[PDB]
Amino acid sequence: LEQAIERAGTKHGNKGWEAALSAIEMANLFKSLRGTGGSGSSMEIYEGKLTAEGLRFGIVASRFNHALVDRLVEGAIDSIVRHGGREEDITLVRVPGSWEIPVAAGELARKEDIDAVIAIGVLIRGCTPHFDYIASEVSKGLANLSLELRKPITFGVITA
Amino acid sequence: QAIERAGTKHGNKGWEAALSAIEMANLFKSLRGTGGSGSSMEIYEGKLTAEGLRFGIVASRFNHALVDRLVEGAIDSIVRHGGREEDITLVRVPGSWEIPVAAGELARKEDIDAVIAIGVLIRGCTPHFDYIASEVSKGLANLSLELRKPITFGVITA
Amino acid sequence: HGNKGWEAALSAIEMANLFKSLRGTGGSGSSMEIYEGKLTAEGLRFGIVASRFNHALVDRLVEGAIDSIVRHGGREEDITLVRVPGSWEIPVAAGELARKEDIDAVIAIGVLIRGCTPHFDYIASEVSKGLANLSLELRKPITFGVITA
Amino acid sequence: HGNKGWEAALSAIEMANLFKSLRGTGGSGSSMEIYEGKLTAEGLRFGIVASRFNHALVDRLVEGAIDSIVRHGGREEDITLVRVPGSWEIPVAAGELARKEDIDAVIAIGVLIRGCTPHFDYIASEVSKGLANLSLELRKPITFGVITA
Amino acid sequence: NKGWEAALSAIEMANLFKSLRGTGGSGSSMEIYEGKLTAEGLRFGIVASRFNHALVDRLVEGAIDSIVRHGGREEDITLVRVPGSWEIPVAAGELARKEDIDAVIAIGVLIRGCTPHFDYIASEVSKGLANLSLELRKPITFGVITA
Amino acid sequence: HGNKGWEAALSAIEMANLFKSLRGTGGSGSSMEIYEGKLTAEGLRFGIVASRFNHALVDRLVEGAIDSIVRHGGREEDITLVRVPGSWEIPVAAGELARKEDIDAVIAIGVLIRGCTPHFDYIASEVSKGLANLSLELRKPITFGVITA
Amino acid sequence: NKGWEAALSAIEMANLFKSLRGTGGSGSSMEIYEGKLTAEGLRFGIVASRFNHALVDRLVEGAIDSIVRHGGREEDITLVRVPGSWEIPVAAGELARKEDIDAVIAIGVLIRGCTPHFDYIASEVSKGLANLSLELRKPITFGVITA
Repeated sequence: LEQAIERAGTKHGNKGWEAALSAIEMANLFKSLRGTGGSGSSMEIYEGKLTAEGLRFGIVASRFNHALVDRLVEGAIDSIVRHGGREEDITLVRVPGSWEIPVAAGELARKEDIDAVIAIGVLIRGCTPHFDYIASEVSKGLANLSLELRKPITFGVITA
Repeated sequence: QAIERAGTKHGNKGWEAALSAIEMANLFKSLRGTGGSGSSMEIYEGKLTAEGLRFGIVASRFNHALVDRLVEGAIDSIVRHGGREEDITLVRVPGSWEIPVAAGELARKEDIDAVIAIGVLIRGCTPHFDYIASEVSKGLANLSLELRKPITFGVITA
Repeated sequence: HGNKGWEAALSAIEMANLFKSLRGTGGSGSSMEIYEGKLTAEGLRFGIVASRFNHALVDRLVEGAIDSIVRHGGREEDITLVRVPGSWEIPVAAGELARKEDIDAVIAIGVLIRGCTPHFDYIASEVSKGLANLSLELRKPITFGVITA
Repeated sequence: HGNKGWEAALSAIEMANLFKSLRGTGGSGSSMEIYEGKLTAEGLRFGIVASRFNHALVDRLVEGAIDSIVRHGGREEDITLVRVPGSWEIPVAAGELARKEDIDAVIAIGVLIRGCTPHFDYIASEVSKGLANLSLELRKPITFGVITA
Repeated sequence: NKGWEAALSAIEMANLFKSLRGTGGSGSSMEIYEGKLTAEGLRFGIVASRFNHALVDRLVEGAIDSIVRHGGREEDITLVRVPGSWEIPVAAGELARKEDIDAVIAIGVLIRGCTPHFDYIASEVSKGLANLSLELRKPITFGVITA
Repeated sequence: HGNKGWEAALSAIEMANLFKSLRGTGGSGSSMEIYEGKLTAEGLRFGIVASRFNHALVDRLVEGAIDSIVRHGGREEDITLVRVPGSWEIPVAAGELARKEDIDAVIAIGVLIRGCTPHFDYIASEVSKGLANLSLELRKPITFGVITA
Repeated sequence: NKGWEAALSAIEMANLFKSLRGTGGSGSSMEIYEGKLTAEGLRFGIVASRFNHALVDRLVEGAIDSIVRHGGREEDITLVRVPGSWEIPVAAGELARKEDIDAVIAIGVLIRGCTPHFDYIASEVSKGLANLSLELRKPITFGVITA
C-alpha cells in the first residue's frame, strides 16, 4: 500500500521539472546554431525544439535531505521520458553534499556523449541577511564550466 | 514584417489549448491499447510527443488583432513539440457563433485527432447573462462526448 | 448597409461556400491547408424566417437581408420567405426549412422582449438554444440575426 | 476522513452494491421491498479521474479517495487512475473509462475557480452537466467529487 | 525603455572599434577617437529571455526599432530566445564568437528587487557577460532590468 | 476589412466626393434636394499621416487603409504617406499636407497612451482638438483614425 | 530622461519639413517622406523653467547633449530661461517667430500630479504651444514632466 501512495501524486510543478525542461530545449538550440546558416531575405530567429529523441543527458543530485532530493530527481526524470526521451540515455550521479556538485559535473560535461548536465541540490538556511560562502561557491563552478566547455548546465536547486 | 514575429507567443491561451490536445490525443491511443499485466495500480498518462498526429484549428475572424496572436501560439506549440505543419488544417468563421458548427465538420473526418477552438468573446460592460457565450460553450462539450474525440476550449474574454 | 440584417445575410453567404470546400477533394499537400469562404452567392438557395413583433423594425431587417443576397450575385428566385407570429416558436419554423435538400442556409430574424434586465428570461433563452441544436444535427449553417429592442 | 475525497469514494462503493441487487429477481412478497447498499468493496473495480490544475490541493483529495477504498475491503490492484490536464475535459476521459465492461464506478476529482461569479460561470456548469448526462445514458454510477476552491 | 538605450550604446561601439582597428592619424595634434551614431553596414545580435513576456517584448521591440531608425538594416539582425535569466551568458558566448557579428545585446528581466541580500542568480549573468567581452574583445551590451 | 484603418479610409473617400457636389451647380427644383457621396475613388488624391508608437499595430492600420483606397477604384500613385514620431504633434504634420491644393483628403492614424482612465489627459485632448480646427479653416475633410490601446 | 526624448523628436521634424518644402519626386512609385536623425546645419531653441531647479537642470542637460551627439553644433543653440510654468507659451511665441530657428523645445516641471481634478495651470501651457505650432507652421516639442 505504501508503494502505491507515493506514485499517486504528480511531479509536474516541482523545481526539477522546469530544470530538466530547459536542458531539452537547449541541446537542440546549439545544434542549429553551429549548423548551416539562413537563406537571408528575412530576420533570423533561432529557438530550440522540445524533442528529446536521441539526446543523452546527465543528472547530479546531492545526499542531504533525501526526503526532498528524491522528490526533485523523480520529477526531473519524468520530464525527459514524457517529452519523447528514453531512460537508456540518463546518467545519475550522487554526491555527499552541495560543495561537491561543481567538481562532479565537470567530469560528466567533458564526455563527448553527454549533451546537457542537470544539477539538483538543497541549500542550507539561505533566509539570512548575511553572505553565505558554501552557497556562493557552488554557483561559481557551474557558471564557469558552462562558458568554458560550451555545454549548458542548469541551476535547479531549492532553498528551505 | 519582422517586427511582428519578434514578439513571443508562449504562455497565451493558445499555447495551453494546443498543449492539452497533445496529451489528450496520446492518452486515447493508450486507452484503446491492451491493458497492463496487473499486480499493481495502473496509471494512464499521455506523453507530449506530436509526431504522426493530425490536428485541426478553428478561429473566429472577429477581433483580428487578438486572434492572430492566439492562432500563431497554437501553431508554434505543435511544431516545437515535434509536430509537422503539413498535418495541420485551419478554418475561419465570421464570428464566435459559428464555431460549434464548423468544429463538428472537422471532427467528422477520420484523419483528425483533435480540434482546437480559438475565439474572442465580447465582454459585456454591464454584468448580464450572455446568450451567445453560453451556446458556444455547451455546443463544443456535447460534440466531444458524442464523437468520442477531445475538443479544447481556448477562447478569451475581452 | 449597416443594419443587423446586412451582417446576418453576409455570414450565411460565405458559410455556405465554406461548407462545399470541406466536402470536396482535399489538397495535394506540401503546404498548410487553410479554408475560407468567398462572397459569391450565385447558385445558392436561401431561406429567411422572420417574426412579427415590432412590424416596423422587422421590415427594415428583412429588406436589408434580401438586398445583400442579390447584391453579392445571388439570384432573387432562389430565396424563400416565411413569416412567423411569435419569437418563441422560431426554431420549429426554421427546422422545417433546413430539413429539405433545396435550402442551403437559413436566416432567423426577430426581436426579443425587454423586461427585467438583471434577471433570466426563458423566452429568449430557448429560441437561441433551439437554433444551435438544429445546426449541429442537420449539418447546415443557421445564422442568428435576432436583436433586442 | 474530514476531506471531501473520503465522502466521494464512499458514495461510489455502496451505489455499486445497490445496482447489482436490482439485477436479481424480486422476492416472493409478504412485505414491502427495500433496497440498501453495503460498505463492502470486495470484487469491485473502480476508476479514478483527476485533474492536474492546482495539484497542491488535488493531491489531498485523491489521498482520501484512495485511503477509504482500501479501508473498506477494496484491493489496490483493481483501481485505475487517469490524469487530465484541465477540468474542462474531465467527462471526455470519463466517457471512455466508464464504457469499459470491466469497470463498475467512476470517481471524478477536480478543483474549479472561486465561486464569486456575477450571474453564471461558463466552465463550472459544463463539467457538472456532462457527467450527469453521461451517467444516465450509460446506466453507470458517476460520483461528482469536484470541490470549488 | 532600456531596450532603446542598450541598442543605442552598441551602435557607437562598433564604429569606435573600427576606428581603433584602422590606421592612425598623421600626428601634429591630439588623437581623439569617437563613436558615430550611424549603423550603416553593421551586423548585430540580440539575446532575449522568456520570463515576464509582457515586459520582455516591450524591451525587444525597441531594440530592433533603434537599429532601423539609425540607418541600420533589418537583414543583418540575428535574434536568439533563451528559456530563463540564467542561460544568457552561455548563449551569448556561442553567438559572439561568430566573425559576422560586431555587437551583442542582452535583454532580460530579473525576479527580485534590490532590498533583499545578495542574489546569486543576478550576479552570474553580470559576471559572465563581463568576462566574455574582455576574452573575445567584442562589445556586449548589458541592458537587463530589475523587477 | 474590419480594422479601424478600413473605416477611416472609407469615410475619407465618400466625403471627398460629397464636397464636389456642393461646389457644383445646383438642382433644377421640383423636389427636395438630397446630397450623398459615392464610393468611387478614381481621380482622388489622398494623404496619410501615421504615428510611430506601437509600430506593430500601426503597420496593420496603415496597410488596411491603403488597401481600401485601391480596392474602391483609387490609383496607388495618388497617395502620400508621411511618418510621424509622436502622437502629440500629428496636427502640425497633417496641416502641411492639407494646405496644398493637390491633396483632397487627409487621414490621421495613431495610438494614444493609456494611463489613468477616470482623469483627464492633455496629450490626447489636443491631437483631436487641433485636427478639428484644421478642417473648419482649410475647408477640407480630415478623418480621425486614432485608436486607444 | 524626457529631455533626451524631446530633443530627439525635434531633430527629425526639421528634416521632415525641409523635405516637404523641397521639390517632389519623379512619380512612378509611392511617395514617402521620412525624417532623418542627423542634425547637420540645424538651428534650435530651448525654453526652460526655473521651478524645481534640480529636476529642470537634469532635463536641460540632456537637451543640449542630444543635439551635439547627433551631429549638431553648440553654436546654433539658443537658450531662454523663464520664471515659472505659466509663461512658456508667451515666451516661446517670440522665439518661434524668428526666421533663423527651425525647432523649439519646451522644458518644464508641473506642481501637482494626476490624481486631483482638472488643473487650470497645466492646461494653459499645453493649449498655448499647440496653437502656436499650427499658427506659425513650425514644430514645437512639448516635453514637460509631472511631479
